[PDB]
Amino acid sequence: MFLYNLTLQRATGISFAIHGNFSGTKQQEIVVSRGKILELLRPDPNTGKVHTLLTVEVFGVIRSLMAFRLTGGTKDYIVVGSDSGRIVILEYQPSKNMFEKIHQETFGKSGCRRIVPGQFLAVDPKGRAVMISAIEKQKLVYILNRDAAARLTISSPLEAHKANTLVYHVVGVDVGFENPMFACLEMDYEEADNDPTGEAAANTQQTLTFYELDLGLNHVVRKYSEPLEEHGNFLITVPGGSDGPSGVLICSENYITYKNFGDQPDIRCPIPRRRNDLDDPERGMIFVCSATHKTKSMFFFLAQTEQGDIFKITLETDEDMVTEIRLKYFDTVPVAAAMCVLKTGFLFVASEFGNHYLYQIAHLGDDDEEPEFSSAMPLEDTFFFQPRPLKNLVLVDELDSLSPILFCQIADLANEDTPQLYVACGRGPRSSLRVLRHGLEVSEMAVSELPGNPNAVWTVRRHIEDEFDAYIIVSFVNATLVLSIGETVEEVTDSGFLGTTPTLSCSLLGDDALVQVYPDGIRHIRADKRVNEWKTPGKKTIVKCAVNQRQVVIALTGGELVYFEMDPSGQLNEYTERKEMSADVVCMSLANVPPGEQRSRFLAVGLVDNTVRIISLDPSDCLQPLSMQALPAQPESLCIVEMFLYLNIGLQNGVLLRTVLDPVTGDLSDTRTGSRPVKLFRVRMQGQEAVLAMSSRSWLSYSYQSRFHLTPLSYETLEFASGFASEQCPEGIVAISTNTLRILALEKLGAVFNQVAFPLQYTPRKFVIHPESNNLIIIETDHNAYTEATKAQRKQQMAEEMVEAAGELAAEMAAAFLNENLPESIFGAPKAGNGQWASVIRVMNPIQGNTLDLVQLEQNEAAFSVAVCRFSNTGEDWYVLVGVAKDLILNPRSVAGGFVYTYKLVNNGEKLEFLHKTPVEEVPAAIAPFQGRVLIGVGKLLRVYDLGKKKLLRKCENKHIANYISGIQTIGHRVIVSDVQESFIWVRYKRNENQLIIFADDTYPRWVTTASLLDYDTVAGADKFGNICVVRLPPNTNDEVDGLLNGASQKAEVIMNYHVGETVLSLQKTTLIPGGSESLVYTTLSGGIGILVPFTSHEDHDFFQHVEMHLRSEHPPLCGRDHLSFRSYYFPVKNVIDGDLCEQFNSMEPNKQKNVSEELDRTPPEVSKKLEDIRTRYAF
Amino acid sequence: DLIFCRKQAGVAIGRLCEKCDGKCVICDSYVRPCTLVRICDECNYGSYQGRCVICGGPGVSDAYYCKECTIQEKDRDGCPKIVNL
Amino acid sequence: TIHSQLEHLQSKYIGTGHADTTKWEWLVNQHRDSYCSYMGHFDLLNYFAIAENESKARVRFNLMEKMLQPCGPPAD
Amino acid sequence: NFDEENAYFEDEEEDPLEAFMAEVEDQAARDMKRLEEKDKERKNVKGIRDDIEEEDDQEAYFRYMAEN
Ligand SMILES: CC[C@H](O)[C@@H](C)[C@H]1O[C@@H]1C[C@@](C)(O)/C=C/C=C(\C)[C@H]1OC(=O)C[C@H](O)CC[C@@](C)(O)[C@@H](OC(=O)N2CCN(C3CCCCCC3)CC2)/C=C/[C@@H]1C
Ligand SMILES: [Zn+2]
Ligand SMILES: [Zn+2]
Ligand SMILES: [Zn+2]
Repeated sequence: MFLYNLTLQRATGISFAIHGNFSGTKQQEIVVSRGKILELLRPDPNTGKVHTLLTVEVFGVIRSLMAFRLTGGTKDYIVVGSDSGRIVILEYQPSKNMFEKIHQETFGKSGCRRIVPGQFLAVDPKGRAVMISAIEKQKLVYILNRDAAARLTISSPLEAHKANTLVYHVVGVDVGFENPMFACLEMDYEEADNDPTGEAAANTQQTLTFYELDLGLNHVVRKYSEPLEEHGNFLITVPGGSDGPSGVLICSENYITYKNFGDQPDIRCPIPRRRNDLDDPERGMIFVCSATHKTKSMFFFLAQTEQGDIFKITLETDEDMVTEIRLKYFDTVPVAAAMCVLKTGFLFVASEFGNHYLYQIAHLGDDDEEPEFSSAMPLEDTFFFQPRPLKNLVLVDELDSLSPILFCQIADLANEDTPQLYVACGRGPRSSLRVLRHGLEVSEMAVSELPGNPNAVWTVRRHIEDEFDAYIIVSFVNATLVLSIGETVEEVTDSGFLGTTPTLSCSLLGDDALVQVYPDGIRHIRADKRVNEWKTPGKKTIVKCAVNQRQVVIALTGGELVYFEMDPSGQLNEYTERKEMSADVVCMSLANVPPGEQRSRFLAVGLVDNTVRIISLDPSDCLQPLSMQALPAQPESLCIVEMFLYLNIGLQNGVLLRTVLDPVTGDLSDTRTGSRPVKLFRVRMQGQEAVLAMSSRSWLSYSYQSRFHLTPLSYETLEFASGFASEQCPEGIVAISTNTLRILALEKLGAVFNQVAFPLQYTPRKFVIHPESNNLIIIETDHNAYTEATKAQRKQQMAEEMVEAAGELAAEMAAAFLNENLPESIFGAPKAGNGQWASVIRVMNPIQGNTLDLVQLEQNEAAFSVAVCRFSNTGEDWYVLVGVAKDLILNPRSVAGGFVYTYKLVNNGEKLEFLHKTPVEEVPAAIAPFQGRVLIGVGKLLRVYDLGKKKLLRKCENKHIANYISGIQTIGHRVIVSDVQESFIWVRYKRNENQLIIFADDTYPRWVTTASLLDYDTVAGADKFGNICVVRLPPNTNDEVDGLLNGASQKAEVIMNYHVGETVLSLQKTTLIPGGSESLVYTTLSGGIGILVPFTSHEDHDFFQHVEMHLRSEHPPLCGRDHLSFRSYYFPVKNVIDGDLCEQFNSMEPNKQKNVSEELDRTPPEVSKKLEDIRTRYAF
Repeated sequence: DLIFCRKQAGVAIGRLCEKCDGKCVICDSYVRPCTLVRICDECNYGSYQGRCVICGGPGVSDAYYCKECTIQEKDRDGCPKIVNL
Repeated sequence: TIHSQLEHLQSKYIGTGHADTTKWEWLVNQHRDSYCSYMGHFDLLNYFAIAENESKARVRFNLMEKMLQPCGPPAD
Repeated sequence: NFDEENAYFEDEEEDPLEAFMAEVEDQAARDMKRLEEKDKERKNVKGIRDDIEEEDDQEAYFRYMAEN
């Protein structure tokens, strides 16, 4: 078994984010880090849209990301520290649209290690030094310089090691062109390892250490070190030099401190709390991120707490000394991992989970009545504020993000033919269930169905500098109707066409000269009311034409090729030659003559002959055959298009061809994507050319900077369409359906999947599908959470206690505190308690989003497993079983017990009714229907359970599973068990002896997250550490059993090992496209979707193996990682080809593409076609 | 007294003499040179500027690690200059 | 003496052992580099922060605080 | 100091400052007198050089060989 890995949807979770002038111009861009992907974004200051410019797979783990600029430069660089032992410096090249590696410096071994630097990265604010640091003793400093050609030079590292030391955070300090300084939060643990009493562990303080780099003497020295009051998280650089003092802000638990070396005293400010908070009073408050905004007049900071409250921090200063810290409540947004404040007044919020946000900073300065807290204010007791809806910010853009994906099911729950992806994702009150579909989403523009026989509609404007169109002309079978956009579009008279017979061509001939072609001839119409008419000689009747604003070719009966032209005079002149051939045309196309040239030469001619003929039409060699190529079937239409020149060949079936424009075909690509004739029509996507192919389903074909995409749309069949433009929407489509006249639009910037979302209450854990009604039964559960009833009674308690505060009892804030509940999706849920849980069972319709039933559980009960099944001793009734833990503590782990609930699932799968509740002595983590009964994993125990009248009846039990059952899967005869730390146990159920016997196990420890059965002998598994494996039983395996490694007697073999780089939580074998092949689809915690597909021949496997081998050397990972070593992170790779490395061939430069291709004995286009073939065989 | 230096390596490139030209510094193999050798600053200074890392004669070409030593990440230790005490 | 230098460099690296290493030192070494590996890998921290319903900054700070004395104070 | 240009150029040969110098001389004399007196010095350590104050890996290896 040999597998090929493909990514269908990249990760969308953000870890780090930096901003700067990375292209060298005055506009600002953001560089975000996914787990293993680097990405450049640019928000538009005119519309507020965030566009993705570049995204690169780095094949490593990005751990720190900084931006810096040399003095006198206008371009920002990118410093990356990763899980390799290298520091890398990158530069964005706007003209090539790629990241160019400038420097690489190796300092240690690879991997996320304790003492090898790469976790912390600081840079001097003037850009002359950079510090890379590990969590332990090792720190390195590089000096950055510049030569006379203005290129960046790097020096050899300087060591600043210090044994038995832990680092919390490092930042560079802003000095005024003095010696560079770095600040560190450090802790010494030497004394704590020598005291058995445990008192040296306590009484141990953090220090704030300052490291000075002396460029004159070329060494790093410890200058200052001071113990702190309590332990603090990250540090903040205060802008110094000539704009501001030069110190640090230490963010801590419940406090924020300013500190500077010299004669400056320490200044502390406590963090304000929300008035009438519902969270556990024992919990403290920390800041989670920060954002600095420097202006040539002043500066301030933006810090956010764990509740999502952003405060605006300013600093009250003297000539050199700081006197006060002032805090003011700014706004409430979701908890972010990073915040970027952009010039032109934009705030970018990258959330830890879920969608990301871009805000417009609407209110500058602060003219408000809300109180401003200060460090000078005396308090014995803490500050209090009231959270409110957004006042300083306005929401401008929202970027979708599937992180974190927790459960997935691929299924056809609607009655389409293509399956949809049902994804339970999100955490807390921002969780949701999302339905993903492959295709584009058609936006509704206009609808007015008119009776008749519509055939075609153009959208031609009166002028060429016009952005407003002139008319739209829909032809009946008996007549036509031509309208204009007066914003109240209806019948129009002064158009000039007024066709009694249908209109088969409407073109903008001149600037305001229009060509009207119809079955009886052509009447050229002026700007003024004048018409010059050429009609048919006798009974020859045109059906097809080929228009262009400089030349018009027509087709009468018999292939009589008649070409016109309109020269700078502005009127008709027909050519002398009329070449006729054997048959009548069925297809032709004239390329849009560019403003650079005078006319179009190529004209593909498809006839009843079933051959494309290419013909010239310039006055030198006009209308004489050049090259002919037969067809596989009856063509309908073709079109020369761009986005470099191609043409497309539409058959009379639901299948397509393509040929690059040249005197000879150079490329070939056919996609089985119908049974209905393909109609090729002109449209404009992204403001440039594209072809809207139409079949039973309508597809859009568009390359995208060498990204070929044939994407369907979310609507049914049409028959004619073209671009549209109006004051209503200047860029759209005019599409025609049966008994319909539609205008449609497509506004999604290159997305493989369209999604709809339905909100939930808590973090979803697992859902099942009812087989009859196709309803979803979901369980949601959260830790540190209140139930609804507990929240209500806690709030009533707080009210009755605040009304008896022993004070005139004359003004009631309690009645105002009880009325309106602030929404938890915006302000967060009150996280209160350490062993407190909250769980819910929900029945949901997947077509709509409505909740059919909702069962709330008691306070400290936590649901972990759910199943829907039928019992043999009962009839055809359905039941729902929910496994629940009781008083679970996670660290140290402790649980009071467990329960199994049983419901009857009545009213056509819409209602749950409680039946009974069976106690168990441990957490039931897995429930699986099995042969008219049910298997339950109760902690370490595997049990069989039958349905009873008052509880569930234990029938069989095995007690030899190692640690903890996390999953159970059954194929008809056997049972597969997943252990939390061991990988897989095979069990057989003896039907007549009533015995569960272990007959096989594995030889590796695996932290299994999920498992999928591939056949009777093979299992696909996933891991907490980001690995996928396939395990198969040897053919020797004996099933009929009644240890050799302290285990089972027979072992299983590992036939596949792959490191993905992200934690997989869903695995499923399925077929994605209609008429395709089966693949293994997986899902990741960062929001990524990927497939593993098998090879069917040795030749494809060998070719792709050689491609991977040659691309491993000549196109190495960007951040210094070894590709083979990265995919062998925990186990060596076995029988997997990385198709994400292989598809990077299409993005190399032509010279290296030729060097790679000439070793495989092939050209780059052939390699590209071979790469596209395997992808389109399985996925989209 | 054949001991490696094992100090933090810098930007200086290691050199080999006419007798050691094809050799790997760590395992003394001659097959598939893969990674350019870096040396520390005290090994590259003054009279020590250009010298064989194996023996110490006048350098003529670049020193390399072999593919076998690169696979095992033996190029990630300190300066590989042979120093005698 | 190259072998002796290797025996001195292996001892230098933090986390290595020898014939007199006790259970406590071994276990605190693996706990400490487990916490560092959790801080490094982006999707393990995601898993923990979803499991215990906390912000990722809070989980990071908790791990750093646990770094000091994992497995309790030593014997005698 | 060598450049055929430097030799060419270096071949053709044939109140406020005073006040600044006086102030500098007074300050220097005071500092020299204070250091000579060594009467009031708290020896406030400016910056500790870790490399200078800590044995190197090679020194540690030599110490280990001497010990055994
Ligand atoms: C155990 C054998 C001994 O150690 C022995 C090599 C050595 O003790 C003797 C002393 C001495 C000086 O006479 C050694 C001679 C040296 C050789 C025979 C090597 O030849 C050279 O140095 C020539 C030159 O340096 C580079 C030639 C080169 C690249 O072919 C080198 O070998 C390689 O790198 N390979 C091995 C791998 N091989 C494959 C073939 C496909 C594409 C190229 C890379 C992979 C290509 C050639 C030399 C081989 C001899 C062992
Ligand atoms: Zn070697
Ligand atoms: Zn030599
Ligand atoms: Zn050295």
